[PDB]
This record gives sequence, C-alpha cells and structure tokens, in this order.
Amino acid sequence: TRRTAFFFDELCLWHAAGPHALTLPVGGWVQPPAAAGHAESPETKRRLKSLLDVSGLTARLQLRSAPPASDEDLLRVHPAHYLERFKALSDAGGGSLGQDAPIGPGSYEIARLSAGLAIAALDAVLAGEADNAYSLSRPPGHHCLPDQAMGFCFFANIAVAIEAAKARHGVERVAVLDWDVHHGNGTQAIYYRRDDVLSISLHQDGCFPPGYSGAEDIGEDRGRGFNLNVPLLPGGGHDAYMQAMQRIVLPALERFRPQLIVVASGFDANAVDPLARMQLHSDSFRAMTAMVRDAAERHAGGRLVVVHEGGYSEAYVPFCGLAVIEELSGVRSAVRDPLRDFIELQQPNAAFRDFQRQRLEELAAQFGLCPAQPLQ
Amino acid sequence: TRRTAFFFDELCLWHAAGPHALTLPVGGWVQPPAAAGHAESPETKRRLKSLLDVSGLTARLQLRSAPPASDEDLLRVHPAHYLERFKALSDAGGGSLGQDAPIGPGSYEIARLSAGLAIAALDAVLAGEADNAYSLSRPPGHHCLPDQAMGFCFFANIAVAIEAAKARHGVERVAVLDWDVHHGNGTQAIYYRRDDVLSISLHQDGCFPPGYSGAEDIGEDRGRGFNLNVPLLPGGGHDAYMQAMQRIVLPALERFRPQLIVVASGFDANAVDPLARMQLHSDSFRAMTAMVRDAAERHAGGRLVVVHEGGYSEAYVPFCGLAVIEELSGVRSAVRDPLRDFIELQQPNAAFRDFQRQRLEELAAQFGLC
Amino acid sequence: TRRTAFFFDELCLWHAAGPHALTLPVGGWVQPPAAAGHAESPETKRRLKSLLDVSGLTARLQLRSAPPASDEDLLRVHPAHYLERFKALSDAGGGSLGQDAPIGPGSYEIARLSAGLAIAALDAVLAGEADNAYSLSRPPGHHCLPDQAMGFCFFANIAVAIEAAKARHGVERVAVLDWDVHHGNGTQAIYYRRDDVLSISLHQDGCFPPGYSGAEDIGEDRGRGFNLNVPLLPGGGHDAYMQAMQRIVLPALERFRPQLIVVASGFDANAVDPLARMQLHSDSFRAMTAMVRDAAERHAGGRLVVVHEGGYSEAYVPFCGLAVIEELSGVRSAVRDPLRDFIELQQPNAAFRDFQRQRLEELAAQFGLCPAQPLQ
Amino acid sequence: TRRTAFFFDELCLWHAAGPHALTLPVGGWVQPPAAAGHAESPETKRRLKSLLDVSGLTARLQLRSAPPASDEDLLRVHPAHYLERFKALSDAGGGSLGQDAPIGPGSYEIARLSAGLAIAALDAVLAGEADNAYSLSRPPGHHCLPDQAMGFCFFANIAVAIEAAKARHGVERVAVLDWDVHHGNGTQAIYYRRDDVLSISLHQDGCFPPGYSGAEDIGEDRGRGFNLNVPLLPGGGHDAYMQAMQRIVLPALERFRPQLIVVASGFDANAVDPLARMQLHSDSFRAMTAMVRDAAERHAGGRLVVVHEGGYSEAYVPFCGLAVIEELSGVRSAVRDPLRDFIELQQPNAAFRDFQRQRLEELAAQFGLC
Ligand SMILES: O=C(CCCCCCC(O)(O)C(F)(F)F)Nc1ccccc1
Ligand SMILES: O=C(CCCCCCC(O)(O)C(F)(F)F)Nc1ccccc1
Ligand SMILES: O=C(CCCCCCC(O)(O)C(F)(F)F)Nc1ccccc1
Ligand SMILES: O=C(CCCCCCC(O)(O)C(F)(F)F)Nc1ccccc1
Ligand SMILES: [K+]
Ligand SMILES: [K+]
Ligand SMILES: [K+]
Ligand SMILES: [K+]
Ligand SMILES: [K+]
Ligand SMILES: [K+]
Ligand SMILES: [K+]
Ligand SMILES: [K+]
Ligand SMILES: [Zn+2]
Ligand SMILES: [Zn+2]
Ligand SMILES: [Zn+2]
Ligand SMILES: [Zn+2]
Repeated sequence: TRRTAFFFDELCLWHAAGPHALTLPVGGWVQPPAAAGHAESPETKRRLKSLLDVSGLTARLQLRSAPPASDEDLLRVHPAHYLERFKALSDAGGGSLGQDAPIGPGSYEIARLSAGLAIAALDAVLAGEADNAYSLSRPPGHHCLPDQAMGFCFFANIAVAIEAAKARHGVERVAVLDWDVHHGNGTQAIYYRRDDVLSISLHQDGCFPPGYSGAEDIGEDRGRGFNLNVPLLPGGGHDAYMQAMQRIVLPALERFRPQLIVVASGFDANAVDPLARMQLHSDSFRAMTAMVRDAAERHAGGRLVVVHEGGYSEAYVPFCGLAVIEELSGVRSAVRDPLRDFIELQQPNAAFRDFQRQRLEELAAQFGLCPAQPLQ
Repeated sequence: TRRTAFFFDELCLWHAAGPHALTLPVGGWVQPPAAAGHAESPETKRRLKSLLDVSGLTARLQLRSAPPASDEDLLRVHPAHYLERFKALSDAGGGSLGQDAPIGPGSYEIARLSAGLAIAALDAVLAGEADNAYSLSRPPGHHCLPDQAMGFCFFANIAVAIEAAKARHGVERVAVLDWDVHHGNGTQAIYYRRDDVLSISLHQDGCFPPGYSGAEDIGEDRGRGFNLNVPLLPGGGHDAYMQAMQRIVLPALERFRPQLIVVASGFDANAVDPLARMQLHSDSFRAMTAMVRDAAERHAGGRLVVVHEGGYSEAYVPFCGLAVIEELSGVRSAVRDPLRDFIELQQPNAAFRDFQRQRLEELAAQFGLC
Repeated sequence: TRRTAFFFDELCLWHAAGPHALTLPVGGWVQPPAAAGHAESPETKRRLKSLLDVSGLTARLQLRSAPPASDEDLLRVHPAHYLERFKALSDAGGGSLGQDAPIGPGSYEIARLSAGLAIAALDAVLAGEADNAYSLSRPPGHHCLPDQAMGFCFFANIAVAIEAAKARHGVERVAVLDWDVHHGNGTQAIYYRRDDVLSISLHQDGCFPPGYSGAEDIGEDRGRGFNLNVPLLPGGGHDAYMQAMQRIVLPALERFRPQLIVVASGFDANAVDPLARMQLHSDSFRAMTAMVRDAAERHAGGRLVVVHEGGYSEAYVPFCGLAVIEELSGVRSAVRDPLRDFIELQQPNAAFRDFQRQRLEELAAQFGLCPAQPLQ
Repeated sequence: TRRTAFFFDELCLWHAAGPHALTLPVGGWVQPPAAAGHAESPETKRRLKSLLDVSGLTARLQLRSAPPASDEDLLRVHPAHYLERFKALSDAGGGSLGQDAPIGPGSYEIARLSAGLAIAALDAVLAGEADNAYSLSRPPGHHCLPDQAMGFCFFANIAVAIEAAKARHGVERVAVLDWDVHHGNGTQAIYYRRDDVLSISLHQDGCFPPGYSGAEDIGEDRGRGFNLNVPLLPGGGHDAYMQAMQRIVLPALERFRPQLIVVASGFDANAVDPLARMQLHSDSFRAMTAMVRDAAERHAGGRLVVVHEGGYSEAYVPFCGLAVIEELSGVRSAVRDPLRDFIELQQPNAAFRDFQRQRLEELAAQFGLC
C-alpha cells in the first residue's frame, strides 16, 4: 500500500482574525457574532484532524511537521516590504492586510508555518520520503498575490513551495489542479507567462473573485495554453465535476506530462458550504483524488501533493477531507458519510446536467483538447 | 404610510434542540460542535430583531405579541395524540419528534407560542388593526404535516392560522406564497384538494424534501389547479426568481383573486445559506415583497401577512428580513446591505439565465398562464 | 408603586473586542477560543435583557434610550487627544486602547452611547421623570481614568454623567456606591480631593487593580473623608456584604446626606463569577438595593440611579440583575433563582464570618463611623 | 530524565451533554446559551492537549491510549443494572443520569474509555513501563458512587483503576490525593472502611457537595484514620495549599508509606475558575506536583499517576495542566504563564493567611500529625 505523509501542525489552528460575521467585518450594520466568528475558522480544519484521529486514519499516515518558511523562501514570491508590513500589523494585534484578508495577533508567524508545511510536503514527495502527501496548510494560499493579500490568504503557499522545490530539486514540470470552488487567481497570475507550471482551476463561475469566469484567459506568450479555467455553472454537483475532470483536466495533464502534481484542495464545493453554491459530496472528492492520483502514477512516478485551501462547513468538510486522505493512502476507514445519500437526491436534473455537459464539450474544443484515453 | 404589525415574542428565541452539527445529530461520526449547534438556531432570528432595533425600524412598526395557540386552534390541524406525544417528549428534556425534527426541553410551549403569533397576525390584518403584518414565528411551520413533524417544524403554523381565520372571520379565498427555498410540503398536503386556498411554492428543485420537484402536482379534484410548484434550478438567483414571479406567481394570483395573501417567508434562498444553493440578495426579497404587496393591494384590500420560516445564515438573513419589513412598512432605514454589490457580480451568466427563463416559460404554459 | 426608568440601547450589545480567552489577549501561548471570546462579552448583558423581557418586567418599566454623549460632556473628564486617539483606533478596526482595555471596530461610537445612557439616567431622575433608574451602560466605566482606558472601560461613564448633571441641574452632593467586585479606581481618582462626591467602593481585597486594598486612602485635603474603600476578604459572601453595608456604607451615607445616589452595580461578586472569588447570590443584590433605595428615600427624595458595570457569568448575572430591577421597581416577577439555595450552603462558616465581621468593626472605627440607626 | 506516559484519546473530547448554561440545565428561566454550553465542556481538556502539542512537550512524553474499561473492571465498583440504565439512556440520546450528572448520545462508550485510560495508566506505572503517568480521563470520576452518578461523573474512574490494579498486580497500599477543589466523595465512600487506600481530599469548605466540610470524617473501623478531609476556607490560594501540603498531606503520606500514589487532579482551584472560589496559579500546581512526586520517590519507587478531574476555565486550565506535566516529566517548555504575576498580587493578605494557617495547625493536631 501507499505511504502518505500528513503535514500538520497544531499551531496552524491558532491563527484567528478579529470579529467577523461569516466574511463580513464586524462594525457598522454587522453585529458581532455570539459564537462563530470569521468563516475561515480553526474549527473546520480542527474537526478534520479530529475525525482522522478517531477513524484510525492518522495512525496509518506518516505524521510530519516542518520548520516555518524562511525569508529566503518567501522572498522568491513576495517583496521584503510586504513581509515587513505583514509582520508590523501582526505585532500590533492584527487588522486588515488586504481586501478580504484580515489577520490576528501573531498571524505572521503562523502564516510562515503554513507556507513551511507546503514547502516540506513537496520536498518529501520529491525526495522519495513518501509516495504522496497532504498538507493541512492554514492559513490558505491560492488567492494571494506577490504584493497583495486577498481572500483570506497572506502568502502564496503553493507558489512559494514550487519555487523552493525548483531551487532545491530542479523539477521542470509541475501541474497545479485547483478544485477549491473559488478561482485560483494567485497561482494563475504568478505562473501566467510560464510553461513550467500548468495551472488549472475548476471554480464556480463568478463566485470569487466576484464576476470572474476566465475561460478565455489561457496564459500568455511563453505560458499560452498553460493556464486553464473551467467556470462551472452555480448549482452543479457530482456530474459537472466528473465531466470537467474527464473532458478537460485529464487531457490537459496528459499533454503536459507533469513530473509532480499539486492539488489546491479546497472543500468549499461541498453541498452545504456557505461560500459557494455547488453540490459535491465526499465521494466526489474521493473520485477527483482517484483520478489525479492515477494521473500522478502515470506521469509523475506517483508524486502527488494535496494542499488544504478552503472549506467552510464545520459539519461536512471533515467527511470530504477524510475521503481524500483515504484515497491518497489506500486505507478505507469505517467512517460512513451521513449526508451522502441525501446529497445524491439533490443533484441537478438530467436537463441541467446535459446543459452543463454541452458547455464543457464546447470548452474542451475551445481549449483544443483531444479526447484521448489515459495511458503509460 | 402603511401600518405594519410586527408579531414577536422573546420566548420564541429560547427554543433549542440537542447538540447538532448543522443538521446532523451529534453522535457516531459527528463530533459535537465547539460552539455552533443546530442550523435552526435562535441566532438568525435574534439578529434580525437586533438589526430592526438598531436601524430604528422597530420604532415605526406596531409591536405586538399574542397568546399561545389554544388546543382548539391546534386541533383544527393536529390530532390530540400528536399534541400529547409532543408534550411528553418536551417534558422529558426533548429529543426526536420526527425525521429532521429535533426538540428541546419546553419546546412544546414555545411551538404553541410560535403558532399563536401566526394566528394573531392573520387576525390583526383581517380585523383592520394593521394594513399588513410580519410574524417572527420560531419554530417554523411549512413542512409540518397534521400527524408528522418534519424539517424543523412541529406545528403547521400557517395552516393553523388560516383555519382559525376561517372560523373567526369567514375569509373565502386565501393565497399562500412560499418563497422559503425548500418545498412547502405541509401547506401543499393540507390544502391539496381545496380551492379556497391557493398554495404556491417557489423552491430549489430537489432540495428538501430531497429529490422532490413537483411541477406536475397541481392539486386534485376540487383543488385541481390550486397548487403550483415552481422547481427552480440550483444556482439560480435574482433573475430566476423575478421571472418566476412575473410569469407564474402574479398571473396565478390574478386568476385566483385572493382576499388575503400569506407569505411563508424563508430567507434560505439567500446567496450564503448553507441549506440551499440559490443566489438571492436582500433586494430580491425586497422586490418579491413589493410584487406580492401590489397583488394584495389589487385583490385583497392590501391584506398581506408575512410569516418567517427558514434562513440559516446568521450574517445575512438579518439584511434580507429587514428589506422585507422596509417594503411592508414603506419605510427605508439607513441600513445598507454590505453584500449586495458582491452578490450581483456572482449571478448566473446570460446563457444560464436564458436556460432557466425558457423552462419557466414552458412551465407557465403547462399551468395555462400564458 | 415606583416608576423605574430602564435606559437601554441594543447597540451597546454590539461593542466587541478582538479575540481574547477570558481576559487574555489571543496570541503567543493563548489559543483563540472556539466560541466564547473576551469576558466582557455582549452575552451577559443580553441575557439580562432577555430575562427581563420573558419575566414580564420590561413591560412594567419605562423603557428609554438616549443620545450619545456629546464631545462637550466627554471633555469635562477626558482630553481632546484621548478622544482623537480612541476614535482613530476604533476607525482602524480596533486594538489596544490601554492595559486590559481592548476595543473593536466602531467601539468609539458605542462607548459614547454607553456614556450617554448614564448621563440621561441621572438627568431623568433629577428631572423627576422617574423615581429611579437602571442604565444598562456597556462598555463599563468605573476603572477609566481621564487620560487612560483600563479594565475594559474607555470613558468614565459615572463621572461624565455626574459632571453633566452638575452643569445642568446644580446638584451639590452625590454619593457613588460601587459594589462591582473590583475597585472603582476611576471614580476614586477623579473625586479624590472633592467633597461634593462621596465615593465608596466595596471590593475584593487585591482583586483589580491587582494587589490594591486601599482602606487607608480616604481622600485628601478638601476630599479627606469623602472616599471609603472596604477591602473584603476573598471568599466572602452574603454576610460580609451585609455587615459592610450596615457598619460602613449606611453610616457614611447618613453623614454625607446625598441629594442623589448612584450605584456602580457590577454583578461580579456573584458566587460563580470567573473574575472574582466572592459568594453573593441574587438575594444579596436584592438586599443591597433595598438598603440603598431606603437611604435614597430618606436623604435624596428617592433619587437613585443604578449603572451596570461588571458581571461575567452568562448563566447567573441575569438573575442578579433581575433582583436589582425588581427591588427598584417594587415589582416581583415569577422568576425563581435556581442557584439561590445551593449558594446559601456554600457560604463562609461561622469562624470565617466572625473573622470578617471583626475586621469590618475595626475598619468602621478607623473611619470614625458612628453606629447610628437610619432616620428621616 | 523521567519517563512520563500521557494517556489520551481524542474520543474522550467527544462526550457532550444537552444544553446547559454553566451547570444549569436549559429550561424554565434558564435561556439556552448562544455558544457556551455545559461547564464540563470538551474545550478545557482540548486546550490542554493543544498547548502540550504547541509547546513541544508532547514530543517528550510517552503517548499512549488504552482499550475501554471491560465490564469486569467496571463491575468491581458498579452494579450490572447501573451499566444497563446508563447505556439505555445513552442510546436514547442522553439526558439526566443523576443529580448534576447529565449525559449525551454515546456518553456510555466514552465514559468506558475514560475509565480505561485510568486503568491503563496505573497498570503502566506498576508494570514499570513509565516512571509516572498523566491520564486525560474525561468524563471525570471522583464524585461517582457505585450506584449513583453525580457531579458530572458517571464511573468511579480512580476506584475502578485501583481495584483493577489490586487484581492484576497485588499492590497493598495506595494513596489517593484529591486536589480537585471539590470534595472527593466517591473515593471517600468506597474506601471509607479500608486501610489499604488512604484517601485525602483538599477542598474548598462547603463547595461541592454543597455545605460539606468533613474534617471529622476520618474513616471507620478498619479504615479509621485512613481518610483525611482538609476543608480550606473559600478565597485561599497558594499559601493555604502549601500549608495544607506541608502540615497534613506530606506527614500523612509519610505515616502511610504508599506503594503507589494517585492524584485526582482537578484544576478548578485555579484563580479564575467559575465553579470554586480559590486562588491557585500554575506554579501552585507545579509545587503540589513536586511535593507529591518527592513523596512517591521516597515511598513508592517513584510510582505516581495523575488523573485529570475538574477544571472549568478554558483560558487558564491549560497552563495549570502544563505545569503538572512539566513537573512529572522533568522537562520545562518555553511556555510562560501570562496570569502568574497577576494572581500573585491577588493572594490573601497576611492576616487572612495567618487565620488559615492557624486552622491548619489545629487540624493537623486533630489528625495527630504534629
Ligand atoms: O470577499 C468575500 C468572500 C471571500 C471568499 C474567499 C474564498 C477563500 C478560499 O476558500 O478560496 C481560500 F482561499 F480560503 F481557500 N466576501 C465579502 C465581500 C465583500 C465584503 C464582505 C465580504
Ligand atoms: O435534515 C436535513 C435537511 C432539512 C432542511 C429543512 C429546511 C427547513 C425550512 O428551512 O424550510 C424551515 F422549515 F425551517 F423553514 N438534512 C439532513 C439531516 C440528516 C441526515 C441527512 C440530511
Ligand atoms: O487585568 C486583568 C483583569 C481585568 C478585570 C477588569 C474588571 C472590569 C470590571 O468588571 O470591574 C468592569 F469595569 F467591567 F466593570 N486580567 C489580566 C491581567 C494581565 C494580563 C491578562 C489579563
Ligand atoms: O451542579 C452544581 C455544582 C456541580 C459541581 C461539580 C464539580 C465536578 C468536579 O469538578 O469536581 C469533577 F467531578 F468534574 F471533577 N451546581 C448546581 C446545579 C444545578 C442547580 C444548582 C446548583
Ligand atoms: K479553483
Ligand atoms: K502557467
Ligand atoms: K417554497
Ligand atoms: K390548494
Ligand atoms: K467596587
Ligand atoms: K470624594
Ligand atoms: K478534593
Ligand atoms: K480509606
Ligand atoms: Zn475557496
Ligand atoms: Zn427552508
Ligand atoms: Zn468588576
Ligand atoms: Zn471539581
């Protein structure tokens, strides 16, 4: 069976912003919550860890921590003045580092650790210490720009990890598949003119950043054709994502021949997430993980890293994350998803499924993707 | 300007079930929440009340409470043994009254008060004490069957209120528009063979009850044509609802000529709700309220009652409920919805809007409302 | 029966600091709480309001709000630069205004409203609009110094209200009885050399400010003898407070002849409070209120204002506040205190009670207080 | 340095009662909390575990779990019908198992695991697998009687562990020092006529059970002199506990010559606990642990087990528990207690300290320990 490293540090669960109601800063007409604060709360990630423990999964993984990201690692993406400004605000008790990017006291150090876990997870897999890895990187990364925090992200975790991996191991082709329900704009921007990183984002059309679809943004010059956005219709579920995987993602990976696959794995496409309108269940995440693991085994010697991004349902994210880790490790626990059958009944009807399928067929043709089968 | 009665009692906010993570009972693989609890929490409804107070709107409403529903009122819909079972479980510290219907200690008395508020709101509007009314009825009602609690509902609040109103005032034609995002199966069942109550449900296709669409279920015998289900595609927002209102709801109300309109107003079609996948903002609820108020003014002498049902976003339901009450009262507060512009950017694209519009055109033709 | 004004505004319940675990700022070794934030949370005060509503008490009171305190009112106590600094920090999302004085976004406006309620409550009682009043003033006031926020207090609410009342009504003798369990250092400092305000603090010896007892601090020069501190031994309950009232407070009021009595009413001497070690129950607060109401009826034409200060037990403060309001209004609700009998059993034993009684006898003699009986 | 086993299972943190405001059942005049819940919450114990992890201390301990307590182990203390009643109530979604003993869904299995951890911790220390041990046993045990749950305790964890240890290893003299701030009435009752177990309770005079002091209850017949209660005055802190340890506890342990010391370690004597009125800081718990470890080294070959009982300050219990584990292990982390200096300033004054000291001198003389 497979050796799966689980990169985790309890301190990542200690990052916390000032009072928010969901994503709204408290103040003006927004009353402070009586309990549940900012949507990016420790509790989703903590409940995943707890379920991994009680299920017996954690005992079957290689549990690892890592040193925090060095200034050197961070400076490959971010300027010194960004680091200074972030640290100053963190030392002064927190506040607003960007639009939709609130920080708390000591968040700077915790963000460095989150980035460090992602760096170390790529390193372990490239070094052959594990077949694959899951990094519980909080705070998340995939919206962060080099000089602009956004969407709850303060460092560009995956980009920092990739640039570190290139410096240490000399990997030439990395694919980043971002199935967080929101657009991976940070990864897209950083690698937009680069052909050494294929960035693919599956996202709800127009969700975040708001109004962005992006199908026509395929990269430029050297990077032309090495960025793919799949703007799925709000309301879609299992079939929409499976069709996207089969018609766009897998053909794109086949042409690119990645030596390493990184997944920006948010769980906010789940059917009860407040921050998007998609209808995935735990078995959808399982199936996506199975597909990308297979692609990694065919092109990249099994080298796959999954980095935790979003997911805002305290109740349901634990089941979705568990499914991914079971699939990475090849270990099936006794956990049974209590919402699975219910979510199956809520799925788009045949007319809606056909409508989305036709759009994905059109998009695959627009990308110039050939419907080949998996081989090698 | 209009006189809007606001039926509220603080005790309705004291109803609470045992530990749940969202809708999942704690136990087995479901870890107890560190804070949260059950999705049907007091906090959504409390935060609406708080925002009404801080906005100053409460000062422009006619604030009212009401006695709890009498056994007589409850027994028009529910059997004595249902009342007994419910009370016994409530006295024993709570537990499971139905499928997805958990109760807490004393929930029985609080459910009677919730029903009482709905009864009193209809009565006030029919008596001419107010032009219209909003009832903050928690726990909710629109899924409850005569002998079966479901979907967090323990009495059929709107049905109890209607049967009480018919007994006291003799109203002949009532329309119930249910814009809670889930199917109003309780109201549908009770009035399914009746032509004195037109029941219309806008809901996300297949959301709750799970897998139910219902477009072909138009009522039977005497009630044939007096039930309309509009199963909207998941992911739809403002335009989907505006098209449903213009092509189906308003024409249906025009044909029926209601003497009273009741709205089963859940806010769970809002764009950040965990329990559905729709994309409404506060101005969508404002516009729906404006449309139904206009229909009430045309047919029912302005007689409109809005009864609070679902809505599970603590942050956003208050803004949506506020918009409804502003529209009922004709008073605009200083409150500005902080998510409005953001939600407008997230709406379905033109292709998706066209797809849904065509389905609504087809459905309107099915219903004979071209 | 009596006419009791209840000064309340829902917006006072919207003040909220950044993440704290009890009184500890989150950061370093202090993990963010999963639910319950700073000890000075809205929930204690909100649960009091809720219980007043469901009990039917609120319907028997004169429910009033008030305009926020003007700059003019605030400037009688606080400097312009303090107001500027406070507002700037409030507009920038909150943070630390002093030691143990954290603020949130918009806290400046809410603090002005809290001060406004206290101003208006004194005004109503002096104007004859009500016999007495209760002001649910959050955030609290009694630790705040003219140029230093402290102990969760940002304006000196009672002092601001008194200076406003002197300017508007020309009241000559005001007594402030502070039964919040912590020392009323703000009120003490402001009035320390003044004989127009008698400040009395009952407090747990050394609790907050930490290590302060203060029995020998009786005021200076013109104010000598017009400040009295009663440092009660930690662990004391009903008898300790009754003895303090009878041997010190009532004799001190009798000599002073107040024209108005203000109570700085914290409920944090209750038997389950985390922020002190005293053993009061709801009937202790009832009895203290009865004693001070009687003193107000004898000297001040019934003019009594109770201003809410501390109290950190979400479960129990509502019962204690309810008892005070019942006693002010002369209306007894159906509410029965579920902890009353239990707390009675926990009281100090006879030896401990005798030990504290003897100290209070000694302190009364040290203050030069004659054991006279109530008259007039 | 010392080998310290840390017995923990994540599932112990999943036990949860129905809605309570602190210790008050929700219902009647007690409003449901918006967040909080019952005082015996997972969060205190979870935050201790989290701080042990972030401090790096967990990496220097021998991390262990254990099987749940078998029926055989439980039945040495509790009757079969007690087990049956408890399980039935647990399977039915929870409720009230005793006076101040509420349970939740599945609490039965979780209580068995809590007891199992205590059993295994004693076993490991007696087997020489570790020099000493800390068991994070939730739910707690020290109030539980053989046939009566009380004070949030459902099995008599320490007693079950001791009777199991006597059956397996044949230990003849065990001392149980209970520094939870409340009276260890369960342990006291079970061992009241026994001289093979010395039970000592330090507690706030009259706290819980309410009104109980107990200085004169020294055991009976064969057990006369093998139970000692030290009812400390409410408001006491560091000096009161240090004087109790030096004048009563250590002399009592010297006379008894324990072959094993078990500590019922609640942290609810801490200075910010809602459920008592005492003024300890983390260094008080450190010092108590140092003193009892030294006694264990002198008489019991170092064999010391600390079993977690109470402690209701989410913010402060983690620092107190950390100090105990540092002292057991001989490892000092980088953690600095942020309340330590503040709590030192709040301590009883000299007159009050002298008053309590004199009472302890008198009590030591009563016990014949001058
Ligand atoms: O902007 C937002 C939503 C932010 C959503 C970020 C998603 C983050 C993420 O899950 O992908 C991940 F990065 F965490 F992974 N709300 C508003 C807008 C305007 C005003 C208030 C609130
Ligand atoms: O119970 C649900 C969904 C219940 C949704 C009820 C909606 C109620 C309502 O808003 O319309 C109103 F009535 F409140 F208004 N899911 C589960 C639970 C357990 C297991 C699987 C799925
Ligand atoms: O200083 C404190 C406790 C503050 C207590 C203020 C009491 C406020 C009050 O109730 O009287 C009233 F004003 F609210 F009414 N804790 C520490 C110390 C150091 C480090 C962290 C925490
Ligand atoms: O129940 C209580 C106090 C219970 C205290 C139990 C302490 C348990 C413990 O810490 O020692 C340990 F066992 F957990 F360790 N009060 C009420 C409740 C209802 C009505 C009145 C008073
Ligand atoms: K994405
Ligand atoms: K690229
Ligand atoms: K509906
Ligand atoms: K009908
Ligand atoms: K005081
Ligand atoms: K003075
Ligand atoms: K004890
Ligand atoms: K004994
Ligand atoms: Zn996301
Ligand atoms: Zn609903
Ligand atoms: Zn205080
Ligand atoms: Zn205890």
